[PDB]
Amino acid sequence: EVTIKVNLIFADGKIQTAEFKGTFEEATAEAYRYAALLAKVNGEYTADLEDGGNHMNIKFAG
Amino acid sequence: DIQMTQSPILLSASVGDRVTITCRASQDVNTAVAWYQQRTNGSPRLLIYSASFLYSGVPSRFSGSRSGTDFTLTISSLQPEDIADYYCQQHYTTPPTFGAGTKVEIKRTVAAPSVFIFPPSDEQLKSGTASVVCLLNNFYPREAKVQWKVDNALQSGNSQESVTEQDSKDSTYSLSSTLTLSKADYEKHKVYACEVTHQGLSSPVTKSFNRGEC
Amino acid sequence: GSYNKDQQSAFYEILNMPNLNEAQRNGFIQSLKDDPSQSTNVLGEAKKLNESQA
Amino acid sequence: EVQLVESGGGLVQPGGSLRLSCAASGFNIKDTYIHWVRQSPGKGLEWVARIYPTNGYTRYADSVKGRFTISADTSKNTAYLQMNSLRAEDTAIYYCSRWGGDGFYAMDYWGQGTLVTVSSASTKGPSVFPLAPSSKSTSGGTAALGCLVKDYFPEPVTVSWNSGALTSGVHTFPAVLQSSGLYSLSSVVTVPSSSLGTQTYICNVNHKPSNTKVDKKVEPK
Repeated sequence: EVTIKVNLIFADGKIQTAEFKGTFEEATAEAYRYAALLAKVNGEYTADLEDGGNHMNIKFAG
Repeated sequence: DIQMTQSPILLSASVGDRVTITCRASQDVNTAVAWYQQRTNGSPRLLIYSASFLYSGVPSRFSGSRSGTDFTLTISSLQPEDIADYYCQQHYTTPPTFGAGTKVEIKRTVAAPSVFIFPPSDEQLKSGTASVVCLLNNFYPREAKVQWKVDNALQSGNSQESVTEQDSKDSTYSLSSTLTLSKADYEKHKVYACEVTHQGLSSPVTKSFNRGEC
Repeated sequence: GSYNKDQQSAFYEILNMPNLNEAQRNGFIQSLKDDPSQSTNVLGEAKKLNESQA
Repeated sequence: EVQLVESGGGLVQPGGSLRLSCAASGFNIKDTYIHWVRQSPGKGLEWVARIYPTNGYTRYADSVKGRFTISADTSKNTAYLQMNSLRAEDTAIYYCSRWGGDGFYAMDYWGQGTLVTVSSASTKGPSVFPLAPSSKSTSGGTAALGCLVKDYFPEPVTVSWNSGALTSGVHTFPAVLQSSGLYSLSSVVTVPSSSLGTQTYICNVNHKPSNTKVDKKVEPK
């Protein structure tokens, strides 16, 4: 079980953090799913991976 | 059976932020989903029922929605008292099942801890064990490194930490580290020191006493 | 209250189990009274516990 | 006012039996479903069983079927959970809740919960020691003091200060399991330095499982 740590960076500069747990592939999939969902309200997202995919910076366009 | 997959596991945001927690049913559950809040050492509290309906007395900053098998709980203006675990539950089929929970925590400004140390009591020393307590009070963020030294010797394996849940008003943490020795070992040494490293401190802080000093 | 001959049989089996202590024996009997629909399941668990304490 | 109160939790050996009660008031359980839901320490909620007292219909989680039975006495407005063949994994806070009350299709009321501990270890009351305030527990004109509640089993213990009159500035730490298998915790409180020696500070410790009730006065050395 790994923990993918995510920074959620919103258009107005507000920052939230989240953690997703599971197998690497499950946690990845959950992170991308959560991003897509938030993007509906917060604008198109872009996800930059760091640490071999174990950390993500997800920015929303607004 | 139907399973409810909750994401993320942990979400942290500032006071006033809008936060979104999700729950996914493994198959159609219509709108038969409720959301509960559980604060530390408390019973679950119903927030939302039938996907989108606000329970009486629950603040309007809580709302729920549904799209197919995807369910969302939104808190529109996060308050420090909102720190809790949040659980979804489906009642569409028996067994009714719960999501595994999402923990919500507050982000706030950095605060260095107040660091205090307590020698073993004379009463405890009457029997055969000595507990030395190091206290870190009202700090943020939670991360902190506490090391014990006895006559300048770094200790390992003989201390335990306990940390409070985030405070519902000021969003800080407190932490205790307890060093346990036998009375014989405690009486064999002189200087007991607790060293604390934390983001809010410009360099590590050592709090110390000599056994026998009043 | 009263019982049918099936319920009576279930009581009899648990009453006679030689490896249960009295707390367990009475606990299972109480379960039989509590929920007649669970008679078969309750008896099964009592048997398993009885066997494990042989 | 709707209320449910669970009781009957306690320490039991593996293989043992226990009976929980759920006393309802402010509504009639004849009009709702009653559920039992449990939570292992530090973990999530797990549904255990349900009854509709009006017709006696029951359902159970697969993991307790045959071992636990749910029932209700409408004349006492009370529901029960008989728990036999208990196992370590059954250790949990057990809550009862209602469902369908007032037409609400969710668990709108829950009890405070009752703790069930399944273990071969024996009951043991805590020793309570002062954490005296001193020159090493003071800064900025305020001072920390407390009580160390050490070597007890099972959970839980409660700590109050000055009989509940003192609540501001109190931190009662979550219990920690020591290597001995016994629990320990501290409760601390921060107070004005100027109050030390004029204001009395007493921690009230209660460990119901061992019938231990201690009121310890905490003073500068």
